[PDB]
Amino acid sequence: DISGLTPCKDSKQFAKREKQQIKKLESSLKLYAPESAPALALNAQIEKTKRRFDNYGKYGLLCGSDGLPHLIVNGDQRHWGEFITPGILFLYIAGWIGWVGRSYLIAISGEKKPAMKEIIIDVPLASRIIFRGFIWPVAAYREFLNGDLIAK
Amino acid sequence: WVTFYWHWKHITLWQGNVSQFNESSTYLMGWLRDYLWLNSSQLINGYNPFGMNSLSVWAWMFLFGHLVWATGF
Amino acid sequence: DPFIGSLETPVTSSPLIAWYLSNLPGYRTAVNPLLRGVEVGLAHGFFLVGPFVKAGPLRNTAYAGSAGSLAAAGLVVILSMCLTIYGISSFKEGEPSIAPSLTLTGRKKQPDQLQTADGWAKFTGGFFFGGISGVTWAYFLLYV
Amino acid sequence: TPPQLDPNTPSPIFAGSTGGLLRKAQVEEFYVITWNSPKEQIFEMPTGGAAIMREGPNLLKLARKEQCLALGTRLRSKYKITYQFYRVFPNGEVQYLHPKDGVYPEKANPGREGVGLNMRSIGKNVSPIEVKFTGKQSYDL
Amino acid sequence: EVKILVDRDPIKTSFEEWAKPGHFSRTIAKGPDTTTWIWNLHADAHDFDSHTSDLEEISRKVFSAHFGQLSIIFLWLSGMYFHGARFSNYEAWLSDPTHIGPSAQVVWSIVGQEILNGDVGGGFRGIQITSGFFQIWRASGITSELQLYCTAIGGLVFAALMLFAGWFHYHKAAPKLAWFQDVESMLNHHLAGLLGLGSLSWAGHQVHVSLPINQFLNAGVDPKEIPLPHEFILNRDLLAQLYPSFAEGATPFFTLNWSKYAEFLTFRGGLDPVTGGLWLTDIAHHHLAIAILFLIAGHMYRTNWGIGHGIKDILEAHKGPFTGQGHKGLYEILTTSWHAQLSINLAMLGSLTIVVAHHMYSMPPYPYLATDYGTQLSLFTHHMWIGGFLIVGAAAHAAIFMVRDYDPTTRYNDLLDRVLRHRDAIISHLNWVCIFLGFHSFGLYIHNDTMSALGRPQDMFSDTAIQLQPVFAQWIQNTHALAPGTTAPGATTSTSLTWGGGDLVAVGGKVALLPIPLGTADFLVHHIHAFTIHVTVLILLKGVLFARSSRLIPDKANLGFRFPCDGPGRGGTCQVSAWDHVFLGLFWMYNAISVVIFHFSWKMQSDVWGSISDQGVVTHITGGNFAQSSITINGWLRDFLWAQASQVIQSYGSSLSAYGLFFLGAHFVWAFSLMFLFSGRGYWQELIESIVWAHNKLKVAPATQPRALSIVQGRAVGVTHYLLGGIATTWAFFLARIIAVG
Amino acid sequence: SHSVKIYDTCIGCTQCVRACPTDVLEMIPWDGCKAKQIASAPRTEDCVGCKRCESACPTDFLSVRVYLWHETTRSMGLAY
Amino acid sequence: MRDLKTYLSVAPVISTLWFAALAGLLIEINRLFPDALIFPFF
Amino acid sequence: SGANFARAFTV
Ligand code: CLA
Ligand code: CLA
Ligand code: CLA
Ligand code: CLA
Ligand code: CLA
Ligand code: CLA
Ligand SMILES: CC1=C(/C=C/C(C)=C/C=C/C(C)=C/C=C/C=C(C)/C=C/C=C(C)/C=C/C2=C(C)CCCC2(C)C)C(C)(C)CCC1
Ligand SMILES: CC1=C(/C=C/C(C)=C/C=C/C(C)=C/C=C/C=C(C)/C=C/C=C(C)/C=C/C2=C(C)CCCC2(C)C)C(C)(C)CCC1
Ligand SMILES: CC1=C(C/C=C(\C)CCC[C@H](C)CCC[C@H](C)CCCC(C)C)C(=O)c2ccccc2C1=O
Repeated sequence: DISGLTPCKDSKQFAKREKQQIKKLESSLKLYAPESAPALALNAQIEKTKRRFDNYGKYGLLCGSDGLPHLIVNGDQRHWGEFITPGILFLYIAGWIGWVGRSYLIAISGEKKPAMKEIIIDVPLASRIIFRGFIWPVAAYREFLNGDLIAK
Repeated sequence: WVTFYWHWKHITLWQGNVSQFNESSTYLMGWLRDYLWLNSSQLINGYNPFGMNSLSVWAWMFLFGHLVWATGF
Repeated sequence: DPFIGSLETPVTSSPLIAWYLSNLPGYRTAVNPLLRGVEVGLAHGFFLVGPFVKAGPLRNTAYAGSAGSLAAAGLVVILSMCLTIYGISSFKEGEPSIAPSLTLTGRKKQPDQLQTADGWAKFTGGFFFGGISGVTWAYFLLYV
Repeated sequence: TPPQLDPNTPSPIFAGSTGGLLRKAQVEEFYVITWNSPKEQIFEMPTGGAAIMREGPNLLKLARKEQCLALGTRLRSKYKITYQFYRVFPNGEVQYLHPKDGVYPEKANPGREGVGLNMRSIGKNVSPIEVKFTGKQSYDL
Repeated sequence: EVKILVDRDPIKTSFEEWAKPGHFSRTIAKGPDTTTWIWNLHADAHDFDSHTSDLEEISRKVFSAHFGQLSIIFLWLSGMYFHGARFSNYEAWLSDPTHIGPSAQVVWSIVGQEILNGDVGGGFRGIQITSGFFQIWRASGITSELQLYCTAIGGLVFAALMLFAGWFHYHKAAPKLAWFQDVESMLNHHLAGLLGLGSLSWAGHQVHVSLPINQFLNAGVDPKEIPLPHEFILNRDLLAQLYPSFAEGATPFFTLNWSKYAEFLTFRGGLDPVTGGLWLTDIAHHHLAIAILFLIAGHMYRTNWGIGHGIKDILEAHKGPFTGQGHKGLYEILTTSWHAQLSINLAMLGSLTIVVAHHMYSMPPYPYLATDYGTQLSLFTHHMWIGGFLIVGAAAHAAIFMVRDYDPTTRYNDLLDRVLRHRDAIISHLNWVCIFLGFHSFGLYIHNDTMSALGRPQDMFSDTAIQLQPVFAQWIQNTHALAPGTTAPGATTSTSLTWGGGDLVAVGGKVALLPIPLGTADFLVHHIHAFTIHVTVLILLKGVLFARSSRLIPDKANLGFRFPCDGPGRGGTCQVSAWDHVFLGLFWMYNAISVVIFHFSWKMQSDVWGSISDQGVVTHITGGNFAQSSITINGWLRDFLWAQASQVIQSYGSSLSAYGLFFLGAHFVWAFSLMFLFSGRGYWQELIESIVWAHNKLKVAPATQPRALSIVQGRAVGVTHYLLGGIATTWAFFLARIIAVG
Repeated sequence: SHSVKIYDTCIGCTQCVRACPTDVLEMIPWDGCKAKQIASAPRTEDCVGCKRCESACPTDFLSVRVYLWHETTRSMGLAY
Repeated sequence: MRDLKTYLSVAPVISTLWFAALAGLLIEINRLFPDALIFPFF
Repeated sequence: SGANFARAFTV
């Protein structure tokens, strides 16, 4: 489809790899008794492998010539969830962390010896500050417009 | 790094099969096993207790470079 | 004198050891350097002949003795060249000798003439002659 | 102050060590330190080991100025003893080295000249391009 | 005289001190201004000698720390026993030990790591263990799991008791100084009590419990049918049937006709054919003899009574030809400073560990231990590494004592002064011998390589062209072979099979032991060992001797034990402290141990281990190529490093993948260490300056200003990472190879 | 011989004079500060370059500076 | 009790509790959702 | 030996 790739629900190397893995597991399964705990563990492993392959096929990925899925970070609308959808999420969480830390530092800048508050964290003020990062984009944008983000 | 990449890509192309690089270049054990270990077989056999061939000088210079590099420490 | 950077020990100062070391050709003072150089060269060449004729690349052939003797002669020549270079670079021509002028008793003695340009030149010439003679004598003795 | 002399002073009790004088002492120079001890007591030599200093005037020979100064400062700190050391050449010349004005340098005394004083901050020095192609240096000016 | 002296409640247990860190040192206690403070708080945590000056507090802190360490060790032992009891296949391994691999760790099934549960055997999946615990338990007589559970519970209880004892002795009743300095009573109790009674009790256990159960196990009985150990004690009939001598009871021992006990106290020696280990009767006899000897030797020093000997009297009264007055003030030195005792004990422990490793690989003391190659390799390598580390640490502590605990005024020693007064001759001769040994030993290999590359195989130092045979070792081997006939009438066979001559011993189709031949390669390798040992000794001895003062720096004692340098002057004076000498000697110790373990591994894989067939021929693992391929560096690189690394790198997708992952990780860490080892502080500080500007631009600068690591910290980090990477690489390689092929 | 220069930012705390291990520096009276004294370096030819004087100097930047220069037997610290 | 809380507020202890809780959350999420290479919710 | 292995996979 894109860059000479094959849809993952149509390629044959995917099925061949699945068969190889299943046979490799079943070779070890035969050794033990069918009712024994290792048999149950190996059956669970086989079920997990089958579910993973089915999910990968149903999710609309694209295997390559050799048989493995390929990620597309290009920006096509059919792969929103491949890179772009997770990435934004990360930024959100990441921003949270940063924002919170910055706030805490300012919250201890007033006192005469902030080093004691840096090496021994206090829990009440930190817990007050932690949940303010849930709306970090709005506060950050307002501070940028006001001009309090950058020192002078 | 650049020279390693060029040499491995071109040797896989020349040998006939380009699937080896395409399948073993995505993890570091592939580089360590399918590039250095695999290709050193003829180089380390320049001279042995059984005899020697025309690749002896290259093995000697291999060991010479190893010794100088270790002496730098 | 304790504060001098040396120690007095049984090996350093013993009657037998001092007597043996004071009789070696390199430690005589009143003797002109040429004879001492000749003796040193003879001893060194006769010693040196052996290992070359015994452990050389041609030790298993019929050319062992000649090759070893030639190698020993080459080593003697190189050593003579090194001695001449050192003598040229170290000692000056007209300056007096730099040897100590008093012994342990404190009695004054004539300085050694080896530590001078002419003395070192005589020593090197004697060493070269003695080394060549020792090498050829060892070759004659070994394979005749 | 007039520099003193060290004619015939005896020496501390020692057994000998391999950290003593070398060829440089016969060739270039050495140093001689003299002090006065009120009692016979054991001290530690800079070269290595322990020695015993006698009562009265004591004299010692060393190879470098640092050893003399280290021994002297140990004597001053621990035993409360004044000391003075000179430098001796192979020609027999003796040069008085420690306190030249009769007073230790840590205390100011009038009659001392100023040497190597720059009357500016360390950041007022000129750039190396200013002094290029001449023998002088920026900090020398 | 000798008495118990204690102080009541020297310190009060309170949480107030926990709140503020760095209470031991005032400069730490002031407060943090830069990040360096943090790095200091861990560097001086256990520097008890610098927190205060009184000996009493230091001794009490040392006692409490010892108690804590004992508690930690007991907890570790209890954990190992509980793992053996719960998640293990010990009962399966007991019946069929030759075809089942020990395993006592099971991995969860969280991510895809379930592939680490390899099939060791006996209807079990788990990580194979190489600690040799199963052989210990079998030799002890344990045949179930309830006993292991009870042992684990007892270990936990002992750990709790040790912790309580440590707290009680530091905070409630602290022994006084005169109690500690009573070394005569300490030595008497440590010799007669700890070492005599303990070995006598273990001999009692071996005679009463281990011997009959192991006899029943070797007879072929099923483990579930063997009578319980206490039934042997209660019933005299069973013991009488097993051993008729017990029918007479303790009567012979009191009658001095001990030959009646010859049934289970023998002197045969050698290896037991069934299990390839030492006879348990010989071990019990040896333990009984050791107990008697230690109980006799523990009553030498005078304590609180007329009889005995005085250590001070023995030291002072000893007059000899070479020493003279000599040992006079050594008693005060050794009873006043802890560092001298630490140094001597560390050196002794390291040497003992190395000797333990040698003797343990030479003669297997546990059943079914010789045929387990992975266990042997792991035990040897681990013990030798431990010994090397301890021997290295001894020199550092000796240097510490020489720097901070030596004064010639109050305590004067003649021998120490005589040694100090002529250090130059010692160092010069050591340097010459190191140069000569290294030159010859490595020049032989270089000459072999050069003659090989030029097509001149007849000019080598080999087994065919020019021979250098270790004649003395061969003579010793022949003498030991001939000893049992004439020199040892009591012993039926040789002490060990390693000596030349005798018969091959194999168990279950696998070779257990055979005579080890010696040739040119052994000669060269032993000389290399000597060279490396000499160089390490030179480094450490120079560091110790020149610690107080040197010709370059006449006042090195004032600067201290840990100072990076003195300045750019004098041409440069970097790394003059004794700490830097220890940091330099660590690398050479690592080199020597690596070479030795490589030699042992290749020799054992080539000329001892292997497989035996029904006909009688023996096929070794590597075909016996050590004798001809190990005389050149190319042979060591190609036939050993290149050939034996196939199993490590080709373990992906199998049950040994963790070994390959660690193989790569150790390489990464080793490459990482050079970053700290090669660079300097100023560049990093100047970079941190710009980073801090970028931070301050956004009002996120911390109050604790960042600072680059000090010079000594950088060197310590570098050496730590280097050693860790190298050791982990060797560990992964050895374990993977010997598990795969062994 | 190295070069040791004293600048006018000095406050006369006598630390550099005590720190020197070779007796290079000394102090002379002055009038540019409260302590009424300054440092000077007459015996420069004895300096070994150890830079101990620069380590003990309280100032925003050091008022005593050592610049390394041509080396010799005395400045190198050779005992033979 | 004040100093016990103060000690439990120190940096290493708070850090190890926080990291243990985060690791537990990640472990439980990975167990509930076995494996995933893309975001299929939207 | 099976029960010991199963103890890890109880959940
Ligand atoms: C480190 C030790 C070492 C040794 C022992 C040897 C030994 C040998 N080499 Mg090799 N070699 C080495 C390293 C070494 N090599 C290295 C590093 C290289 C570089 C790659 C080579 C490359 C090389 C080549 C290219 C060749 C050899 C060959 C040889 C032989 C020639 C020796 C010779 O003629 O001079 C011996 C000369 C002497 C003057 C001996 C001096 C030593 C005396 C005995 C000292 C004894 C001192 C005294 C007892 C002390 C106390 C005094 C008291 C009594 C007063 C010899 C068997 C040659 C050959 O093929 O041989 C088969 C050859 O062609 N070698
Ligand atoms: C507390 C929040 C915090 C914030 C907001 C920033 C902010 C920034 N960092 Mg800094 N940094 C921090 C902590 C922080 N840092 C810490 C702890 C370290 C030491 C590991 C560094 C070391 C550092 C370096 C080496 C560099 C930056 C750089 C940067 C800038 C680019 C972004 C980036 O590259 O991140 C880089 C982020 C990291 C390498 C790791 C940060 C993750 C930490 C652990 C999270 C903060 C957690 C903290 C403990 C929370 C406590 C609060 C709580 C008590 C309530 C940006 C201004 C870069 C630059 O200079 O850009 C101009 C850069 O070169 N930072
Ligand atoms: C015969 C009695 C006796 C015994 C058995 C020991 C044994 C031991 N001592 Mg010694 N000691 C004794 C007398 C004794 N001591 C005396 C009289 C003194 C004073 C001069 C000392 C001074 C001394 C010091 C200063 C130190 C030791 C230490 C040690 C321990 C070394 C660790 C070890 O090797 O693991 C062997 C492992 C085991 C045997 C542990 C099992 C637990 C044992 C059996 C407990 C019973 C021992 C105890 C002496 C009796 C209980 C007394 C109490 C109930 C009233 C070990 C417990 C070191 C130590 O580890 O610190 C705690 C230590 O630092 N000892
Ligand atoms: C037998 C036990 C023993 C004992 C009781 C001591 C006792 C002492 N040592 Mg000695 N030492 C020993 C053995 C011993 N040593 C050995 C074997 C060596 C050779 C390496 C040394 C070498 C040595 C040096 C070089 C120094 C000392 C010093 C000290 C003193 C300070 C301790 C310190 O502050 O550390 C507090 C604790 C730490 C800094 C821990 C550091 C972390 C280690 C190095 C990491 C190990 C990594 C780990 C195993 C890997 C896991 C990875 C995972 C965590 C990710 C202390 C009195 C110091 C001194 O100044 O004395 C006054 C010092 O400079 N020792
Ligand atoms: C990797 C190579 C390497 C090599 C070869 C050396 C070499 C040596 N080390 Mg160094 N060292 C190294 C790495 C290395 N080190 C590392 C990584 C560290 C950690 C920082 C150290 C730290 C260190 C310390 C702390 C010490 C040494 C010392 C020694 C010397 C021991 C005496 C001796 O054996 O020399 C003899 C020579 C050799 C074995 C090298 C090979 C020479 C062969 C025979 C070839 C000769 C060829 C021929 C002559 C060429 C002539 C031809 C030409 C004219 C064209 C020697 C110079 C010790 C020392 O100096 O005491 C004596 C010591 O104190 N080293
Ligand atoms: C292969 C080993 C190695 C590695 C990995 C590095 C790494 C790095 N170099 Mg160094 N360096 C090395 C060798 C190495 N160097 C050598 C031999 C030299 C010659 C002296 C230098 C000289 C040098 C200079 C001159 C400079 C660097 C700088 C850098 C950084 C570049 C930026 C970047 O790559 O970040 C990528 C970051 C990483 C790969 C670091 C590893 C991340 C770890 C694994 C994450 C922690 C995870 C895990 C939980 C760990 C827990 C630990 C455990 C105890 C719990 C980076 C830290 C440059 C710099 O500082 O830029 C800012 C720079 O100025 N290096
Ligand atoms: C394993 C283990 C354990 C256990 C242990 C045990 C169980 C022990 C035991 C022990 C014991 C159980 C011991 C015993 C001992 C004994 C003894 C030591 C005895 C002695 C005796 C004697 C000395 C005698 C004498 C005599 C004589 C000879 C004559 C007459 C008189 C009399 C009788 C006196 C625990 C858990 C803890 C921990 C972990 C490990
Ligand atoms: C090396 C090592 C190890 C090991 C160790 C061991 C193994 C030990 C053991 C030990 C022991 C094994 C000990 C023992 C002890 C004992 C004792 C201490 C005893 C006592 C006794 C008593 C006290 C008795 C008493 C009595 C009685 C009761 C009766 C009769 C009378 C009388 C009085 C005698 C380990 C691995 C950990 C690691 C680290 C190192
Ligand atoms: C890399 C390097 C540095 C810089 C190294 C530094 C600054 C160490 C940094 C350690 C960590 C990564 C810093 C952050 C540690 C905090 C505890 C992080 C807290 C927040 C969470 C991550 C827990 C030197 O200072 C140095 C000095 C002398 C010789 C060589 C070197 C050298 O090689």
